Amino acid sequence: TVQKWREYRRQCQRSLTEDPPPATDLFCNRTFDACWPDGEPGSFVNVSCPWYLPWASSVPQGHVYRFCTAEGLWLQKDNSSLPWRDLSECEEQLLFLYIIYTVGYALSFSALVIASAILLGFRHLHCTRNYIHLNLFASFILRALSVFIKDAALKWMYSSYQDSLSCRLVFLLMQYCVAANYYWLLVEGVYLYTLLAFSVFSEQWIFRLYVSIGWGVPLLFVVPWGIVKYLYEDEGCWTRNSNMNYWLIIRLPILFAIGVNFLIFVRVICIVVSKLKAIKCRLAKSTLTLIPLLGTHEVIFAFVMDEHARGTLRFIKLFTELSFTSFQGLMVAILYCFVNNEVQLEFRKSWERWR
Amino acid sequence: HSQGTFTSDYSKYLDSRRAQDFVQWL
Amino acid sequence: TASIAQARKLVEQLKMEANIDRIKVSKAAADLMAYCEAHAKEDPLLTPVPASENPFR
Amino acid sequence: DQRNEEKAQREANKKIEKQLQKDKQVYRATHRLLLLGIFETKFQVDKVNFHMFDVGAQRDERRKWIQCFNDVTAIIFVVANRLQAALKLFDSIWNNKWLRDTSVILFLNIEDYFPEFARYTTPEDATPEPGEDPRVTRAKYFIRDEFLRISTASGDGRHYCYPHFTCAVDTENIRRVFNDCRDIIQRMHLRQYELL
Amino acid sequence: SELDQLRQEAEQLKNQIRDARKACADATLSQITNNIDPVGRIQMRTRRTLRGHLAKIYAMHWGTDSRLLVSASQDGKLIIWDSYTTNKVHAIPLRSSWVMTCAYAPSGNYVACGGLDNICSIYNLKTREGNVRVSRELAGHTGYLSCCRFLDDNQIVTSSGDTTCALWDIETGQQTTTFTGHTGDVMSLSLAPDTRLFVSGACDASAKLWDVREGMCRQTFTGHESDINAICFFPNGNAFATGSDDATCRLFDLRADQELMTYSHDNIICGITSVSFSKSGRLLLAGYDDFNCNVWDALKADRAGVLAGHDNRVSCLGVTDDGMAVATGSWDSFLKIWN
Amino acid sequence: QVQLQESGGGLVQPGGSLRLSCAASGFTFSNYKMNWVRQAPGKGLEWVSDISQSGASISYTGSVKGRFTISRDNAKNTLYLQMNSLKPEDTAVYYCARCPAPFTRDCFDVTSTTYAYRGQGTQVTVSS
Repeated sequence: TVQKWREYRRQCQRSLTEDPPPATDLFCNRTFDACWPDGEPGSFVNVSCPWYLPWASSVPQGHVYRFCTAEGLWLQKDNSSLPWRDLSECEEQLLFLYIIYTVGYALSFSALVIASAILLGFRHLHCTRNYIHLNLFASFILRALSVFIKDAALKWMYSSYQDSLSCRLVFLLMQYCVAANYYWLLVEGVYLYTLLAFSVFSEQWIFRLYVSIGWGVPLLFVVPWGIVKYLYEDEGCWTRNSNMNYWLIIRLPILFAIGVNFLIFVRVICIVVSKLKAIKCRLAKSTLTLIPLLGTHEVIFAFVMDEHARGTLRFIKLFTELSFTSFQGLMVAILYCFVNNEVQLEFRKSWERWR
Repeated sequence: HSQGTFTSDYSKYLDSRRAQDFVQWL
Repeated sequence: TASIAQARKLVEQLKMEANIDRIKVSKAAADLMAYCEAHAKEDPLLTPVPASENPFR
Repeated sequence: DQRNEEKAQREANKKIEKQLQKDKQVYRATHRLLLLGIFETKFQVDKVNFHMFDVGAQRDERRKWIQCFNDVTAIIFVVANRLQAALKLFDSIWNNKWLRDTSVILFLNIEDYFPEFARYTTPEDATPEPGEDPRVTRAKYFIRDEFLRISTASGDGRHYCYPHFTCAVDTENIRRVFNDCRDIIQRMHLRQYELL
Repeated sequence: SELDQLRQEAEQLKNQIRDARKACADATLSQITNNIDPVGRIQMRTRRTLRGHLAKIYAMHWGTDSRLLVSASQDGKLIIWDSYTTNKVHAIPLRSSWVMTCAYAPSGNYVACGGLDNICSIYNLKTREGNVRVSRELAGHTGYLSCCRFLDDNQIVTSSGDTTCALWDIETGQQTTTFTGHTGDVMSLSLAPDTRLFVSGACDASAKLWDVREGMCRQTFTGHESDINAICFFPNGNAFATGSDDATCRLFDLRADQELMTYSHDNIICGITSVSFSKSGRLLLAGYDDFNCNVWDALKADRAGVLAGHDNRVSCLGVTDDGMAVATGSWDSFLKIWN
Repeated sequence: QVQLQESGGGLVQPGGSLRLSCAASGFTFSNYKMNWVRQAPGKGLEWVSDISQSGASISYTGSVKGRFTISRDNAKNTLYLQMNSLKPEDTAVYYCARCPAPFTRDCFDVTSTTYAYRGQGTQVTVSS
């Protein structure tokens, strides 16, 4: 609607230009201020107020009263400012969500880069499970880095940028990164289930397949969404979900990954309790570390859709995926790279050769 | 996910603010 | 029994061992220390070696 | 010059790598087991290869060759004065600095030697088969409880014991070892991700 | 009884030997080398890291070239590496997955190996065809093979779980001499540089010196604390060192017939899996069960340095002929080279 | 030279008492767990009792549970085994065994036919 307002303003300017200033009586000023055309000397001049604003649309039949004197000069009670004019007939939660989720993503970026460096700088820790982990941390970093370039771009565009194709590609990159993260959280769960579910597989082939399904498949549904959005709606930097169907294209695959990931979680925890059967506090500690890795907190508000969610429910909803996911990187990092006993023991043995 | 929904809600809020303030300045 | 045979061959070996001579510790120890210095400069582990002739960089 | 011979060595290395990769696939795709209480015995169970090795012709002393069996999935331990020796053998293998990460499977194949069999009571959670008197059942459970007391005394290395009874034909025992091996492998994976 | 007298003649004769050993005793090597300066703090950097194995490594051996080394793993592989370029020159699959010893003849032609199976497999390297098949399978031992060494391209001496140590003939394939009288399972042996005599360490805390030509043991050194796991000859043919499961190395001399020095600290409680000397015989490298190996001063009984780069227990350690580097293989399927 | 010389034994009527002291020499005493193994006439070696380095978890076989008692002395390097209420079937050659690994709770080959760390103890007869 904002773009339409700009076009409407230009149309009003063109109409004003088409009207010449000559009149039998001296005319008044004619500029764009709400465009004001030539008035009537010595009479009340009225003009149609704009309707491009939400507060102004409620009064479409409103008229701006003006006093154009016979001398072609507007009524000015004082010259200390612009000419006098009479016009009488013509939120914080987002800022809160912004400050709370930007600080968490920064902490994750700091903890993720150091976590990946520790796992990569240790040659004696290279193993398939760690390879999937290192790619998982890299995915989280790319996610954190992408959202940072995103929000700053939005501020730049709103503070040219819209027509430029750069903004569109940036949002696609974010949709691809967030999609890759969810799908890489999936390949982590399916790999854990493959370990538990007794099955003899070749490590090389099953490994490159996990990397393919984690990196390649994100392109199988994010690029179609990009070309579909471009052709249909491209003005808003692919930021306006005009038709739910298009938003469903990039959302259904994610919802599927989360759904098929929760199934693995209930399956994995089922084997844990079965093994522990031969106490509740130990099972509690186990799910608290299994939840961040698989990102099952999304299941708390999963079936609920944006079209259905209204009122404060949106705030309560958007408070989960903006705090847990923002801090999800911290959890997966400290749990599997700092709290893990193996990595610690490696630090204990290297403290002697490093001192 | 909800990241895009927050971006859309934020974008719409900024858009309404830009529209109102811009015409008022003009 | 058959264990007496193990005893007979055992003492026989002990007798054979008691017949050989011996060298003073101060002599065998000195010869060992003397040989340890004759090749002191020929031990790449004891003395360092530049990376030129070292086959391991 | 040295370039030609270097690629011949490089091509040879690449050949060994191609062969070792397939060798690693078949090696990790199979499990090794030890039977005590060298003859090889290989068999498949649901497309899962098992390599059971039985030490033969070796001397009584076992404090040295038993160390070569550190990286074994499970050590099958059968039993038969006649049992106190086996009790100490399992006791000595349990809390060993090298076999502390290797689980042991127990396949249990009197009042004079052990006095605890007088005032011992059969556990209420037992599963006595109605085909025999409670005398033998109380005996097997007493030996089971004795072996457990030796097992759970110290679990520093975090290795588990699986006591079983020889109540079925051999074809049913293979299914048991298969289920136990699967359990040990799964527990290892659970501890490899820090869940248990 | 007559047997008690036989035991009496033994204990009284042992006392005579002990008296003779104490009679020839004098100021030991500890106080006569006080003026000798210490070797000094030395470092040992891991230059190479020979990886590619699957199971735990158990033995290794250099060659006369001092650049090719053979290693054996419990996964059923016998890989011959190139220490300079770190390229696997050969990879021989073993008919038995359990291997505990590997040897390298001093001609770059044959390679022996043994383990739980009483058979000792000798493989030919310089075969006319590309494949390297089994050249000979020495059988006859009644115990697990613990260590085998090559005397030449015709003879080979092996140690078995049974006390009997046999000197074989590769051509005839039958035992030529059977050294016996150890009463324990011989864990390892060491060939003298002159190839006339060789020592052997068993699990009875004793070391016996045998002459290859005859079958009679020359001497017997019993001053250790527990089973001896490793033994190596001093590089002069006049002394040797041993290691037991007590973190105590012992330097015995041939002519003195008694120990010279004991190497052990007060903060380490582990075994000694490998023992070897440098080219000059000054540095005594010994591996332990504490995931790292140490190097001691052979003339000062002081810790020269510590080599800690392994993630499991060190099982094999060997120095080259010219003493340029030190190859150590641990149970982490990783064989490193320190220089 | 590791050696274990013991005393005691002889002939004693059933139900009496007897004390066997195993004087250990040639090795540090307070580092290994000493055990007692016997060999009945016409039978193999069997385990009787054991004791830790300093002594905190003493164990016996079921046949001698409560009758015999084992004690050691790290200062004098001795190992005692007091006997109470002998049995005519307890006649056997009681050896003195030393476990091979120090600072270890387990030890193999204690009852092996051949063991270099055994004391070759005397025959102990209980009959009339």
